[PDB]
Amino acid sequence: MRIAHDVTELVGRTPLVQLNRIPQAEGCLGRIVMKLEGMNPAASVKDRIGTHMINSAEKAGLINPETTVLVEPTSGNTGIALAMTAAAKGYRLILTMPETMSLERRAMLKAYGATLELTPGSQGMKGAILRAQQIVDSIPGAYMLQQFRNPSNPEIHRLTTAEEIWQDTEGQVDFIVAGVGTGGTITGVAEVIKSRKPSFQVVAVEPFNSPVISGGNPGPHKIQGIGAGFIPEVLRTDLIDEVITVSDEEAFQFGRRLAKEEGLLSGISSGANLCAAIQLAQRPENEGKLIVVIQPSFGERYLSTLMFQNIEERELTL
Amino acid sequence: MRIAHDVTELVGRTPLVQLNRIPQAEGCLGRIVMKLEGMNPAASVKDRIGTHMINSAEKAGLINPETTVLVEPTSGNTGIALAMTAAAKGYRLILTMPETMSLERRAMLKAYGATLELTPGSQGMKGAILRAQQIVDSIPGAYMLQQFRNPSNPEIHRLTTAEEIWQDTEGQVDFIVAGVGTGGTITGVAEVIKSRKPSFQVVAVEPFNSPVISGGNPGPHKIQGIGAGFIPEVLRTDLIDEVITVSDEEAFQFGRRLAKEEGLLSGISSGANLCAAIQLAQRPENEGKLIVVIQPSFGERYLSTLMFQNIE
Ligand SMILES: *Cc1c(COP(=O)(O)O)cnc(C)c1O
Ligand SMILES: *Cc1c(COP(=O)(O)O)cnc(C)c1O
Repeated sequence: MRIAHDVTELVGRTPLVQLNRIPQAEGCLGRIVMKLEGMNPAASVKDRIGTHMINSAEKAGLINPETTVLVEPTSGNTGIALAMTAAAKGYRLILTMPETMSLERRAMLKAYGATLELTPGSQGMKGAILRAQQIVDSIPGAYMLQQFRNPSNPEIHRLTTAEEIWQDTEGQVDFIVAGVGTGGTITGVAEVIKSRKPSFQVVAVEPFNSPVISGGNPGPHKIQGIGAGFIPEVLRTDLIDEVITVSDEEAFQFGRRLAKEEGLLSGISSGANLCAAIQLAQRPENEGKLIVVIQPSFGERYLSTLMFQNIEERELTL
Repeated sequence: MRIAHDVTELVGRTPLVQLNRIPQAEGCLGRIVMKLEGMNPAASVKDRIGTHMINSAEKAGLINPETTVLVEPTSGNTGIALAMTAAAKGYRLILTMPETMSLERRAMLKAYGATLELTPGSQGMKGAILRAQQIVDSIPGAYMLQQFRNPSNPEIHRLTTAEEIWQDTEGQVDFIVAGVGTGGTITGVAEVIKSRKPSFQVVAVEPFNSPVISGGNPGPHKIQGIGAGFIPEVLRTDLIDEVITVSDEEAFQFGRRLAKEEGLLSGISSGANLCAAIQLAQRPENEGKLIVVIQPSFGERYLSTLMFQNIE
């Protein structure tokens, strides 16, 4: 009988889909397909690390539902993934965040029964991290996921994401194009596929306004999900063949085009990923080559984010 | 290579998941599992009919993306599904709705590039239907999908939803519990499975203040997605064994419990479905029986619509 024990067994195994209009309109020579991480149970790639970081820590005997309080600073999708996972497996979870985070995302975390603690909006993610550290020190048995440093983050991408790409393309994949958040996705795929296919190339994506992997300064940008303004510990920097930078407006416009010309409602990072993949596919040396690009999230979350953001902007003017 | 041509090929094939806390805490004797329609590409059961109603019409040679303007009087998940399908297959799509529609669902429809035609609030759904008819009659080749009347609606559920339930339970399924919106889901499942297993039982769900299938009067309610205030043409009332009515607050509460106790963020109609399933599963005669419950949508959409009306 095909009945899952709980929702955490339903993450990953996401499909590939070809693009029928955008690459053609852009005169692409390479072949672009999208991996739909938006089709995870809670609609983002995170679901893979939300589940595995906890599974890994359980399997190692570090954590237990009856005793361990989970803690993590997070203003993005990892919080949602952890909240779902914790509710499914019976964990108490505390998430810390800046007050600036969308009300929609706060309601999402609370809906899953996560405990929220807000931190000053000016202190950014830095205040959230410091507060998260206190809470772990305050609670015996407590455990910090540390998504940017946790080895089980790239591990799950090695074990699942990479194998799905390898199998579904039957070894034909020539490129991965992936925006870097924690860097877990691109790293796991790079580690596995480069070891089987040395010709396989790895293309990282980051905001133009925060071009840190390219060697520039960190900065404010609007590509939610990528570009944390430092180089994450879990990122295998040695495996990256190229970084492409994408403006906020490019990322947004290609997101609009994915929705309207392909029927793929996606977050802004999907638009960033595609933008970079388009440039890559236009290069003559890449004709006939198979480019896998990640859609990190379904776009409905981002849409309500933009809606609440617009409401707040109009009431804060003058 | 295992690569879909487009997103419409990624619809359905949704998983079953067991519940580990709610039925146990309610002293259930039957076994409850949820079918997660929230895992469709645009996060609702609708994706099946949005795609298939268009697909069926193409194979009948009635429509073509190059010439056909699609039209439907809908504000809800069907609109979203049709908009995704139209965008994926290259169709122009016009959706009509009263001007009293939630901006989140309007925003979603525009995100997919659907054309929206708003109708007066005073006219309700009837005004949207009438305007949709006028648009159709005005445009040569234009085609209305008519979700409540279209036979391809129950068809897709016969061909996919029912087969997935049958196969995934290896024929062991004893009950389907599903709220009725168009009634396509419950009808398609009933038709196929009752044919294969006469003992199999069909339990419909409707709102307490609109108990129309039970034989009552249409009224207002908060269970989004079900209870349209009439019996749809596509619903096969003859195949239903029992109707359970659920209140707004019961549906909402069980929705909350799905989120917090199972990690299954679901719409309010999932809460209503589960509520009915719990009562069913508490009956001694149903001990050990396998109850399949529809989760019609992922709950992010509904949570979002709630918050915007808390500002409106
Ligand atoms: C996590 C995430 C990324 C990047 O994924 P990593 O594995 O963390 O590099 C991109 N976009 C969105 C929306 C995300 O949630
Ligand atoms: C469609 C829908 C239902 C009922 O499905 P039908 O097949 O139309 O009966 C229930 N809830 C929600 C949220 C829906 O979108």
